[PDB]
Amino acid sequence: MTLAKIELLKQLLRDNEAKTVLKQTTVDQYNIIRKFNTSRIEKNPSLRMKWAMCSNFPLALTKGDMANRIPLEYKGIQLKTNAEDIGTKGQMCSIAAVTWWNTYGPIGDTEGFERVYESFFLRKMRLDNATWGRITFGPVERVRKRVLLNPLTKEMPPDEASNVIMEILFPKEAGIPRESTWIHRELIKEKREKLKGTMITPIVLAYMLERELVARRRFLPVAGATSAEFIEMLHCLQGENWRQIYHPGGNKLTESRSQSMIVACRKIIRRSIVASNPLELAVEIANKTVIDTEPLKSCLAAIDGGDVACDIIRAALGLKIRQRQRFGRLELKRISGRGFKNDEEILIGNGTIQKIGIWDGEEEFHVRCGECRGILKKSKMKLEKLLINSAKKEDMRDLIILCMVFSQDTRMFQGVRGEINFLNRAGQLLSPMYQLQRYFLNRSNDLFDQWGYEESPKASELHGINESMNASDYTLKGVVVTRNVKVSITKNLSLIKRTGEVIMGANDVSELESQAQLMITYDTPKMWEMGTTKELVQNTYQWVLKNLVTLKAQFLLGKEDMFQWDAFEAFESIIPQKMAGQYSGFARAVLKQMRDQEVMKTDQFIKLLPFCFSPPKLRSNGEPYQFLKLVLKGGGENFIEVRKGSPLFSYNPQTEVLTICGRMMSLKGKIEDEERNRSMGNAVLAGFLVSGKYDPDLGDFKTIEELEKLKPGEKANILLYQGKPVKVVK
Amino acid sequence: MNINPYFLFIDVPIQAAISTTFPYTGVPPYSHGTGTGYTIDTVIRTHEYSNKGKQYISDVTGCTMVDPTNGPLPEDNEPSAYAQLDCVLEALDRMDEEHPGLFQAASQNAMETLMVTTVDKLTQGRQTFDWTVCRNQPAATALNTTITSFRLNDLNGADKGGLIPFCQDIIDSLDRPEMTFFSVKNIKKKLPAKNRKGFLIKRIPMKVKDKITKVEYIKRALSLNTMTKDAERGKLKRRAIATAGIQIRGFVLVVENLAKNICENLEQSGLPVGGNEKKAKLSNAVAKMLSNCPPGGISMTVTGDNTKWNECLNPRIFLAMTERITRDSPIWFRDFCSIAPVLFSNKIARLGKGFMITSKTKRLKAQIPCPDLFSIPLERYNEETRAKLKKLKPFFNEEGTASLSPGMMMGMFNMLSTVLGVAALGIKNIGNKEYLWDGLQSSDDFALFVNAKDEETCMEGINDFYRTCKLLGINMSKKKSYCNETGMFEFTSMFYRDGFVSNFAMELPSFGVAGVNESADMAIGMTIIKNNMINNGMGPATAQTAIQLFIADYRYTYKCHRGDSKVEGKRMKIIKELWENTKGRDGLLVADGGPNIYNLRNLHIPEIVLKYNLMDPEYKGRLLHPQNPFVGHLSIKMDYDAVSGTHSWRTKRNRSILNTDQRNMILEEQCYAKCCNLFEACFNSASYRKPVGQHSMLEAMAHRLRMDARLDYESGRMSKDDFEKAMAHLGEI
Amino acid sequence: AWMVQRSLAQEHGIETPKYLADLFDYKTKRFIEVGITKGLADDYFWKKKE
Amino acid sequence: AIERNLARMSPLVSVTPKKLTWEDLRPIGPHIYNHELPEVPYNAFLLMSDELGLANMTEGKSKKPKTLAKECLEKYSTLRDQTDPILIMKSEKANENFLWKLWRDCVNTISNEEMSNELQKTNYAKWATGDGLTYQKIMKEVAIDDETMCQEEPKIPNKCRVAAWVQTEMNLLSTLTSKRALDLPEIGPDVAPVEHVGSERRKYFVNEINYCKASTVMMKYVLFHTSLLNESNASMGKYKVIPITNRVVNEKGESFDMLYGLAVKGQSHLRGDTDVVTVVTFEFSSTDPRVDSGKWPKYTVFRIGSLFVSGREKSVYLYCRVNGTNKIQMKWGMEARRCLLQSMQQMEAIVEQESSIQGYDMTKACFKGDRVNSPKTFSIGTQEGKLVKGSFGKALRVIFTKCLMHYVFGNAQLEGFSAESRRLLLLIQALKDRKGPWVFDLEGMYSGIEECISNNPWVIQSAYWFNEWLGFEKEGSKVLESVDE
RNA sequence: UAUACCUCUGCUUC
RNA sequence: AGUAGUAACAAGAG
Repeated sequence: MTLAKIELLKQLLRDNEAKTVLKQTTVDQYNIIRKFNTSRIEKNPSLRMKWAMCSNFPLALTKGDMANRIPLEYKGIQLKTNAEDIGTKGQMCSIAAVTWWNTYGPIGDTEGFERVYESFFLRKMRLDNATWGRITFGPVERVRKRVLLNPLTKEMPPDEASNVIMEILFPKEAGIPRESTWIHRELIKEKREKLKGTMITPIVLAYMLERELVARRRFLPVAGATSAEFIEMLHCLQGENWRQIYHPGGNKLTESRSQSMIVACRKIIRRSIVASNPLELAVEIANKTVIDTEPLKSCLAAIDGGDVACDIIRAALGLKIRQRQRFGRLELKRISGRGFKNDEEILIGNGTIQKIGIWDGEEEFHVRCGECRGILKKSKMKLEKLLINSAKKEDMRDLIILCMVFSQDTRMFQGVRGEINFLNRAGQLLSPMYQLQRYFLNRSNDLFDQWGYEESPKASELHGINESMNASDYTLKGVVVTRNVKVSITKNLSLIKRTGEVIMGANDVSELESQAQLMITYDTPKMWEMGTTKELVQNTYQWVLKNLVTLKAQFLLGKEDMFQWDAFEAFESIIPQKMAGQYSGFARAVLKQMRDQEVMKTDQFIKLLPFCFSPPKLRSNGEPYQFLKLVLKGGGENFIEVRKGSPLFSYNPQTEVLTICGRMMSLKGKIEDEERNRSMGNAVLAGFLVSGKYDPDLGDFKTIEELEKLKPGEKANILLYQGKPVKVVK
Repeated sequence: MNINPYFLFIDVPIQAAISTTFPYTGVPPYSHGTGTGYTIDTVIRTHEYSNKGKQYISDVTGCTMVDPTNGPLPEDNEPSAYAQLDCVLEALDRMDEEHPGLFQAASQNAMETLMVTTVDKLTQGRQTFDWTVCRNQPAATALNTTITSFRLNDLNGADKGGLIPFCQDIIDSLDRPEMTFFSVKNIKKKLPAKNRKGFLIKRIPMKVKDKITKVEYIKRALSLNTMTKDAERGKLKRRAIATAGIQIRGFVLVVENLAKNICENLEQSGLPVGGNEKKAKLSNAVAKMLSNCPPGGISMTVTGDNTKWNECLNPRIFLAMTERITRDSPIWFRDFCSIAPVLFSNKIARLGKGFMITSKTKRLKAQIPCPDLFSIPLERYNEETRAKLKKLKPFFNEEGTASLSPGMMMGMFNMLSTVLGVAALGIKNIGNKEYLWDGLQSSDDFALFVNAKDEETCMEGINDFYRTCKLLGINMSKKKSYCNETGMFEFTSMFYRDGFVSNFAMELPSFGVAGVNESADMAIGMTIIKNNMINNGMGPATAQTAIQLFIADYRYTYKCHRGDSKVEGKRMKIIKELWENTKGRDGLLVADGGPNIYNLRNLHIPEIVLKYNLMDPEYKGRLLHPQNPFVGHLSIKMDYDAVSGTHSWRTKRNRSILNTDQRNMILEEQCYAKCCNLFEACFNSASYRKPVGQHSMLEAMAHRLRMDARLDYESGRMSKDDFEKAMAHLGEI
Repeated sequence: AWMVQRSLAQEHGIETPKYLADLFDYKTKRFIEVGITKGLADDYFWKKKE
Repeated sequence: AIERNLARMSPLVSVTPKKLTWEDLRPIGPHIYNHELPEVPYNAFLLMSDELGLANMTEGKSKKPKTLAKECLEKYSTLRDQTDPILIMKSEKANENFLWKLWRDCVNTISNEEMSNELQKTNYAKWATGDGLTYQKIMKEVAIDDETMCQEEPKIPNKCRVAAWVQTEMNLLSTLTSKRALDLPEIGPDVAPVEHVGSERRKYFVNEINYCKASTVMMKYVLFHTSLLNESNASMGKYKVIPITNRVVNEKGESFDMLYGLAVKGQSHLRGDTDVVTVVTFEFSSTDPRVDSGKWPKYTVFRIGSLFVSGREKSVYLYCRVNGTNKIQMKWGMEARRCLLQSMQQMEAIVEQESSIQGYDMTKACFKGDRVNSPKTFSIGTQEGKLVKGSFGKALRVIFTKCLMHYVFGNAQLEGFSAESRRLLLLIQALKDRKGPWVFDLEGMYSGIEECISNNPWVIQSAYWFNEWLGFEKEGSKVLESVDE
């Protein structure tokens, strides 16, 4: 081919224009003169196409033999014309010409096509091999999060990916060697072998490669599943008001299980905590929870990960409990010692105060980072011993650094320079320790210098190393490189050991409620119970409205019989335990007001009745806690106003329409006659009634702190919702 | 019984059924003829809002300049452009104090970006004002002409590759006393022929050197083109939009990159936040303001919108903004960033085509160019234009352009202005009054939350915000903006009501056939449904309906109905044959009169990939023939997943150029195309990766081909004949 | 230069030098790095060897 | 600096806020009720409710349009043979002779035995098409010297008043028929439950629209524009006759081809997208224009026979009109099926929201009711000054119709009116929810809205409807105003 | 103016 | 005429 290129080059160089262009234009400017054309940007292609398709010869052919294999006409139909195209300088043709070519054109080589477009076919097998489940109608909280749209072969930054693609497709033109080549040599080898014999143009191969190397991460409304092979089917997985169980084919990652597992366990626990005999619920649910296809049993059994909740469940079903931790890249297992977190303020090296949770108590861990293994012995802000093995320098280093940071040593804390409050690329503030990790992983010289050194061990099997990860007589203070490489569970989900000591705290799991990775399923009646705030709220109030007929009747018969009902246990799992009782004691009183006295409000009854499950808590006086709004867990939106309506709960008396989390309900035909001019002051505060209307002489609208301190039989002004003054008495 | 579609709103609230208030099935309004009136309107109003400032004649251009900044404050609600520098600087200082490190970090990022930024970067600016021919051209061509022109004035910054030397050459070219540039003119030449008379006359084009004086060049370099905006929805009357030259692009890029790097880290800026993420920002920003003041705390939301947004904001402020933001940066970068505002501060506005005068008696019409605009009694113009032209005079130039010192053009410094808005949002309080405001900004559109104890205070907070914004040259629309108790609001056609509701109408026009080609438009068509199901709340039934409607539109547009159907047409006649011939009919694409196999679950799968196993070997062979002529030389806004097959074709070029004087550009184009097509054969990666080098484009090919020859010889591919021939050829080169 | 180096290395079938060499011997199939020192050569040699 | 400036700035600079009360919401467009103005005239491209389609039973498969119209006219020869014009009403600046000549030329041209659907470029055709009516371009040098030449004062839309034909169009287009017109193609087989739910939903949602009137009208517009665009580009310089065709299926399942009329394509050398092609419509009807003359000032109506419509005889009129369109509107015509999606989604949202509340597919419940629940009922419209409850399907069809009318009358007035009125809507919602909404310059909103009410039927009707609704809401407010207090 | 009942053009900007 | 609506087309060019 070279001879042809040179010949064409010589033939081209004859043209003085082309010669001057080739001589004057630079390799950079190639990028400019390539995009030079008479063409204009189509501002209305939707139209221009519909127009163009009604013309005789809208399409432009490429100049070549394959074009010449197309005839001018065919059975009367004009396929193409003699007139050339301005751009291609090839013949123009009608769309028919495509239909001809597809029917009677030359049969070309398609060998390799499947391997080239493998990325797409993997979707087709991920659908074809998939298995569908149940569809369920009911509310769905969608959280809008950045997610990976399609599953990749191996995620790289664009710069790193392009070089690999370059190594695969155009090895001679790759230029300066990068480390990437050595890291992905096997991938390169593979793709090179897979894409060898194909006849498809390289520019396509680079595109398909870039598609399966470079990541497409985008913000989407998600609920439950967040793995790529779920995201790619997201449109079918869920709606706002429905759910669809979907099990994609192909292999699934282990870490993807490890991710969901934790959320599942935490979510089981958070529910089972409020109900008496937590273990019973936890076991009942955990028995019948499913992660995509694997049961939680099989997962917890097979995977050696977990965190806190996982162990608690593991001990609830009956199996070993791997007390393993993860500090970024550092993986830990617990050998002995149970430390306790305490929030203190530390003045860090650079000269700034930082609120950090220091871990009190001695602890010993079996440690591993990448390829480097060891044993860690630490105490309150001190590395007592670090017994590691020899491995790759970066692993040894990062192991030692991650151990130094994890140990929260003052020698580490007092080794900071500049600033360590940088955000991530998206613009999110990292946590105090992970910031120090992210920092000292980069700038370690300050740490190593500030650490200090000492004599190495003179035992034959033991050795010491220095800052550059090399053997030395003067080792790092507390660092050593050696050559050698039953439990029960309480009713309240705390794990006890034979000696009576407790190792797992039920109140030691994270409250952070994150989105899972795989399909979290609850093969039981009442799935909702393990749901989000609003889901539970809505389902609860729905369950109330559904049984309002009896619930409103029994409230004139059974005293405290309703307040405790199966359905409300779930609801309570939303409420802050530090307020549940205070709320219940208030709601029960305000309800008992409407019961014992002749002032009912069905819309309120419905609103408060769920809050009365938790055992109540009154003040020292016997009076309950007064409230403007009852807050719930997560999201500043989630609260129930007492006087006014709220993002979760509001009532429209004009149409007698109750709004629950956006959904509409009709109370018409379930409201008493005298609720017309029935002010709300008679069900806003417990032990309060409306006397008259706003009397200026009483003064301002008295706040709760005042209202609670007012003596019985004393008038005061209260504001229900904006523009509704009321005069109330105790 | 009289039906009333509004009565639905008795049952379903307006946000819940907001989709029914958008007539996006209808036609959007297009412009007709000239936009000179609309441009002149903007020129008059822009000065109308600043005429109480400082008038002065620019000694450089000779133009009439108006300066409102640090001028007398307004005593009325008429759009004020009289911003106060100090207040802007304070508003900035607040932002820097609450966001320390960002100001310099963004500048460093933008600087380190700039340093790497090459010249070719400018080619992706779409329509650009070419100063050589004084017309809107493709950015690449407008750039190329500017480089080739610069080369004649001994300015070879582009040859280095980086943007900095080019920009240097740009600010340097202003100093040139006479700017020379190419202009093509034709020549007859007798080419030999077999034509009775043994010859033929073909008009060979040739380039001619043409000169412009310093001032006339500077005036063009400072000029902005104008045109009426078509298809603008939700508005009665039309309006004008502008287009910039090649000079200012490089300088704007950096400023917007800086403003982007800033905005990214702001929490009250809705830019460059994706529409999906804007909700993630907004709902949270609301959630914060909700649970902040429990005790009778009236949180009010204000649905904001600004008037004369572009026509009030002044470059002179943006200059100060750059000067402040670039505090810690070195001098050269400050000088670099300072330029674009300086240009926009002294910009000139072109007035489009002109005005068409006619006689109905004689049935005659004629366009009057902007130069000849005043070469006629003003009484011969209509009543409004007569009023406009009189007002235009003081800002009118001999060559038929309008001086326009103040104001910005539609869509220029979106980021940097959004920053100025956020800066307004950053104050939050004034005089320690019992309220606190926060909000989200997006160019001319903003949403303002205000928390306080009683609404009487909230309104005064809003009033304070208004009166504050006045000092920044930001003018709130009293007519279009409205306030309400927090819970529901509107922002950039996104409707919040205790949670953002869907607005399916907005995206409905996108459902139609896009107009790329048969291959792409399918993928696009399904992907749009797939996405709208996720984001915009489209149920499975409606989605499955859209799946049908799109195929309906697709088959009519591309005239490819079912092979079994009996719809007649040139293509259909062959489609039916293909239907009769093919065995695996379900393997046929819809474009080939095949059956639609798509449903909800496989929207995300390309049709070829779906049907591949169902195709016949000859059909897939023909359909995916590697060297088929229909697909051109490909080179690597939304992207789609599709397979390169015969349906992946490109249309003919617009031929109207053939019978105009721009024929040249066809030869000029193809002349490059040949060199690039060859250079791509020498360097296969050129299509994928941008080649780099300040050396000769020929040299690379020579060396590469020499090595190819040597290695092909020594390896044992080429024979001694071919090698000696190759080296003999190359030797001459 | 890199295209030449990589073409040679790939065509001959050997590892690509991580740095840019100066010459290449066709008979030996070996890249060559030339050094011009002022003082001693031995000093400049083993420094390159690193 | 900020505060020091704010101190010295004039008090006159303010936002002048005011809390919104219902009585402040004065009815929009006070002039649309004024009888001193002319009532808004029908200005669509084709007929909608008044349409009359000549039905021809076929196999149910595509044939050539000329052949179709030929066979249809062959079936209904009595009208086709009528060469005797009985003029009923005449558009002010029309020409009876030319139009009837054009009609006869169309009828005969289509009825003939040859392939071509081209019309001879006669004088009447040249008039109806508007041949050579473009002005001649000249040099600026000349025009500058010519003192008689002037800039034309622009034509501003006339100020029309309310007309009942719109109301009736709305009342009728939303009604059910026994005739399905949609051409919905096939889709892939169902596998996932979601697809089965969707498919099962479509049976309720789609058919409810397909059986209704507006569907046929829409399909007519679409299929017409589809061919008109093709002729406009394929045969630019040729005057061509195009039939107003629409295939239809009755409840028994028999494919009737419907011919509503014949149209004459003008000269279409369309360069710019906005460039106009003049199209002359001849459309069958059963409506006596003398009844509602104010509706048809743009039309010229003949009386060309009679038919046994609903058992009894009905007089067949021919509505003749000179019209015009362009590439944009033809394309947007071709993309008018979407009028479904906008109306179908909006209700499926309600079906889904309901299904959320009761945990199962509430479609059948919403439409027909079921064992547990009653059927969904909406406030559908007024009747002698009182509300009326319409079913889900009606509420759906009303929205579909509205969405169709959005296209059929879509222009800058509609855009501006919708956009600017949407605000006042939102405010009214804020009032309905008692969220104490404040306004800064209401006269601005109003002035912004009311300038968009000139001569667009749907706008002028929507204003009236808006005022009626706004009226009925204020009666509702009286319930809330005295709650608690 | 003539060729020109010819030729080119349908987003190609002056 | 008509389309249309603050200005255009109802062919343009050699």
